[PDB]
Amino acid sequence: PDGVELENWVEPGRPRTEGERMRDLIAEYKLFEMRPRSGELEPGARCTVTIE
Amino acid sequence: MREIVHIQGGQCGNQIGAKFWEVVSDEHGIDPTGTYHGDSDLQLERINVYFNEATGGRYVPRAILMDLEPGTMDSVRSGPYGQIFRPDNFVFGQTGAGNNWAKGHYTEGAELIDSVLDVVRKEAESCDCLQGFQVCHSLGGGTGSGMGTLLISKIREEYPDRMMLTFSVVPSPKVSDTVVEPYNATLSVHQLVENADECMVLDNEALYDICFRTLKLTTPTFGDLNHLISAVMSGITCCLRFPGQLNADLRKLAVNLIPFPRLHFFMVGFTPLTSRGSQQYRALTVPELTQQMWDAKNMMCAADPRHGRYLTASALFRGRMSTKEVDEQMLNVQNKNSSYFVEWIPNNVKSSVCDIPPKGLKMSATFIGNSTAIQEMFKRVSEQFTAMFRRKAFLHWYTGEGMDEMEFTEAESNMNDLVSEYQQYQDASAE
Amino acid sequence: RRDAMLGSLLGDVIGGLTDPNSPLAEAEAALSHADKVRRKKKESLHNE
Amino acid sequence: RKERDFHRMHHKRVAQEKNKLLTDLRRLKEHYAKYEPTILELKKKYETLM
Amino acid sequence: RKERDFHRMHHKRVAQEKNKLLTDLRRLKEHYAKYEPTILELKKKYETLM
Amino acid sequence: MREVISIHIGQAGIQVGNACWELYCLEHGIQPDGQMPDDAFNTFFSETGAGKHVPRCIFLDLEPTVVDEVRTGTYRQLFHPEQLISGKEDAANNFARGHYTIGKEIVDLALDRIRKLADNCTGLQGFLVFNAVGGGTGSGLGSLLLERLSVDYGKKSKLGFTVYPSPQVSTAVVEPYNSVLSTHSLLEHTDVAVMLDNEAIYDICRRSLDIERPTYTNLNRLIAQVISSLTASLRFDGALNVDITEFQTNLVPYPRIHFMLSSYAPIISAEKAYHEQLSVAEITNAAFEPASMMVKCDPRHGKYMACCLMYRGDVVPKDVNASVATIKTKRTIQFVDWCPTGFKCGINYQPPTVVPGGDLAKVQRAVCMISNSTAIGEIFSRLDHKFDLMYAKRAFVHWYVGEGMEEGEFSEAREDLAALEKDFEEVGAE
Amino acid sequence: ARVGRPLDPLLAPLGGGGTTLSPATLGHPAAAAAHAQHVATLAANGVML
Ligand SMILES: Nc1nc2c(ncn2[C@@H]2O[C@H](COP(=O)(O)OP(=O)(O)OP(=O)(O)O)[C@@H](O)[C@H]2O)c(=O)[nH]1
Ligand SMILES: Nc1nc2c(ncn2[C@@H]2O[C@H](COP(=O)(O)OP(=O)(O)O)[C@@H](O)[C@H]2O)c(=O)[nH]1
Repeated sequence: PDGVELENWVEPGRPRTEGERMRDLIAEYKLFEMRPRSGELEPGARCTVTIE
Repeated sequence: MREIVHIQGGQCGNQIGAKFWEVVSDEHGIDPTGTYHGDSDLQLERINVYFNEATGGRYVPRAILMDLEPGTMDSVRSGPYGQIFRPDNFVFGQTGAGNNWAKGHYTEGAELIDSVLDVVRKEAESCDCLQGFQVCHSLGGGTGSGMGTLLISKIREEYPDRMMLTFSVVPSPKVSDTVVEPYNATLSVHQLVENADECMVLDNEALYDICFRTLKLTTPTFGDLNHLISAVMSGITCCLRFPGQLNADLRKLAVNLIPFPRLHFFMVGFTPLTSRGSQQYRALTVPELTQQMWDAKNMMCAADPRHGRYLTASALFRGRMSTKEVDEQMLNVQNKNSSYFVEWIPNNVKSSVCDIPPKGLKMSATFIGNSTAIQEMFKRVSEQFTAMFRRKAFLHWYTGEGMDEMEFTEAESNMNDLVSEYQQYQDASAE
Repeated sequence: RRDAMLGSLLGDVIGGLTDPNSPLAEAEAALSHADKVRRKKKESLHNE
Repeated sequence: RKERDFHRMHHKRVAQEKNKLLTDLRRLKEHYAKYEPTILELKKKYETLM
Repeated sequence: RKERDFHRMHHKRVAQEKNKLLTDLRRLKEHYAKYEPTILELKKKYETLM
Repeated sequence: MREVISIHIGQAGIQVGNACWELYCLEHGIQPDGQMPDDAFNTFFSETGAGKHVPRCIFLDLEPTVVDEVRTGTYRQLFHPEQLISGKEDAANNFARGHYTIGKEIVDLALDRIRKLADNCTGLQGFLVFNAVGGGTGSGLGSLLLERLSVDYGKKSKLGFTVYPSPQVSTAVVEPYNSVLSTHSLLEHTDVAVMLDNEAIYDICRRSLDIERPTYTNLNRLIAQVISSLTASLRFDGALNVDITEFQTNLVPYPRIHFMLSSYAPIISAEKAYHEQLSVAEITNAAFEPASMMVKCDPRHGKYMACCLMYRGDVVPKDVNASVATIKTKRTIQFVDWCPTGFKCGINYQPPTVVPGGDLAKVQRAVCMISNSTAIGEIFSRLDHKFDLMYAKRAFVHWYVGEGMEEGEFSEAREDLAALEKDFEEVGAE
Repeated sequence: ARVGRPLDPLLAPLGGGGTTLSPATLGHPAAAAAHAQHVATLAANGVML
């Protein structure tokens, strides 16, 4: 998601392509997740991003 | 030869259907015993649309009366036209639903729905050609709205291509009869959007306003409202039953009316509705009838057309008239009120003319308007449902009927989505 | 000829009933995915 | 906002048409799964008669 | 702008899914049409073998 | 020996056929029962051994009411019962419904009866297809039948007397849609297509018949008079006999450009009759008046390409030549540079018969002008915007898709009417 | 007699027309195939016209 509000809009359908279905199961079961997402930093700051 | 199967559901639906059958039989010259007494060939020419011939000359209406409590059917049978209906078409339970849509859709409707569909299939298979089914009932009630949505879903599953016409009495804006009206309305609208191909919104307070301001009646009982609704329900299909200069069946009306599938809710009004005092003072002309037609007060639905935008509008006229006259009148209306009309549809008029006007009236006309104004009615029902669902008041009676709480969110989401398409096609710009 | 065409049609029908790659298989995959999506949206909307 | 509304309504009515196609597919599947057991029974009778 | 880009992409995706579903529905109609002659053929073979 | 097979499709087609057959029966003296108290009827009727003359017509419709009106009306013993073909479910203003799902069996039975009718004709001048562009039955079933006739009968000249939607006034909502679709269909099948607009005929009735109260019966009566004037040379002899085959060769410059304005003169009530001379010159000028057409299309925007005049009654060739020479010397009338002659005069000695109960007066002279002009592209230009305005949101597209139509069909139809616009532009241009 | 134009520059892509009485040869097979394939590509890509 790109910060967009979904309101009774169907999820992406059956991809029928293996790469896209891998991406979609990743999305469904939260396999890869980065916590901070967007950030902003002053010069020399430290963000401490986490990817799990 | 294109048959229609009528179903009357709930107390309000059963009363409206009984009034409708009284009106139709009187129009076709049928006495309450079923024998023809009209002395007119055209009346019997297409009598098969609503009636079947019995062993003798008796004509049995193709009506199915449905209820959970026997009192409404006892009153209907004791009424003036209660003996025309076949007794096997009276499908009633023993315990009524206490204004519980969950009771009328899950617990008590499940047992009776088998008999209901059995009677429906028996009535439909006898028909040579089936235009479809018309179900008359009221939103905001347990038994009626509940099994009405259930039966509409079942008949949609059985006959996907056949026409579905629904006449739902939406709960009134200002004065509400039962507390659980917004729950029932929200649950029923969810089913009607998905299943009913063509659906009508009617409001009791709009009925009172029109009968008090136009008809100028003093003591309007529910019988008068049922009479007006019956007149509209006859005029919607008089083209099927009588020869017309420019005929239009239910499917033609649906095609010319529904721009997008989910926006199939329509409002009606009937012309000429004249007070007894000013009947002599009025003039029966197409410009008069159209001016009354396009008035907000003539609309049988609470929402006023001025707030919204007319997506489409069909007008089924009845009587000996000029198709030139009618087309000029409605084109002039569109040009004059082009602000209220959607721009990306060059013509918002579906005009049909029938050669047989109703009895007593030299000319008449029914109006079916698909306008974005009904957005405000859906919004008001949402403003009630959301407020009372925020505290889950009387949610628990429905929770007891084996239906999930998530279904209320489902219905609200679908209803407000429909609100969204109404608003956006109201404010949609060409190109 | 009748035996050959009967066998061909019987094989086609039985394969459609039970094949890993059959039009019924794609139909059920699509409809099951649609049902799962609807259930997930509705439960998620209720939770939200 | 105008562009967003345009692309919105396009996406929504395409999705509605997809859902209708899904419903029609369900109806056809039921209508012919009604037929299939007769084929199965006739196959069984065929085998027994051989 | 984010909403319009989002809805453009999903409109395209659902249109592609609709086309795929249309092709699948055509194939399914073909297979369903293949069903009904099989009953008659099996009945004729049943009678002849009997 | 000069038989012409009549087909009437949809409500408008059947309702104009009612007037057409009333007019032909009155013209040849054929009573409603079927028989009349030489061989001038053979073009429209086939006589049986009993003396009863049955029309060589076919009433095709998917709606039963219109055909049942004929089966019940005064003309129940005249028409052949199987010739009246009735459907079960109406096309519901859906071209896909009338062309893909409902219309198949109906058109098959229609061609069965059409073959039976054509076997009974020694010669066959052609077909007269009367349908309603702007409705599923007329559009879809009419298009399917026209394709079917073009494929099987082949070189028989088919005259399609189509009614297109008026510019501003209309009665249907998907009327631009199905009109574009049926024009897409009939651009390649009909040999000569006659354009009609309800608004224009309404204006004619309002202004010249002084009918403030126009209706479909009057419109259909006027159309029937136009067609009877068109066919008068097949049934009645006269100087400058013009044939059905001669129409297209004298009227169609290029294969696609075969749509035709039709104009009758005079259109005057019995009251206003015998207040004017109604000479040949005056009636010809009235016919060439921009206002007098049965289509809402001003010639002054375009240029005339061909004009075939059919005169009926006491008309002399010097008078027709003098009137047409004055028309040519008139500055308002403008022809294309590449057609110096552009005039096909034909006369007949049979004055137009008047239907009792009608408004048209008994005039000893009549002119039917059928003209190919580049102006007519304007009406197609109107529909080409009416179509794409809705097609931007693709409203009502789901209805057409449901009965086996694809978005490609709509796109191709729009492309085709754009191509027709370009054809009219290039025929107009030098 | 069947007549075709062998010297017409514009009719050369078709090959003189004529009758081409075989069903696969009827009309404009190449043009129809190209147009249908292009429409199919647009529909499969979801590029609405
Ligand atoms: N001139 C003229 N036009 C008519 C008349 N009756 C109907 N029309 C036109 O015919 C159009 C539609 O014709 P049809 O397709 O035959 O209508 P239908 O018989 O109900 O068939 P569908 O609408 O396709 O279901 C309408 O838009 C009218 O404008 C008539 O009597 N005279
Ligand atoms: N027009 C009309 N409306 C009615 C009548 N009886 C009840 N209603 C309305 O219908 C609404 C719903 O009631 P209903 O569904 O019939 O109750 P239920 O049968 O127990 O489900 C109520 O708000 C009433 O105002 C009647 O006879 N005529």
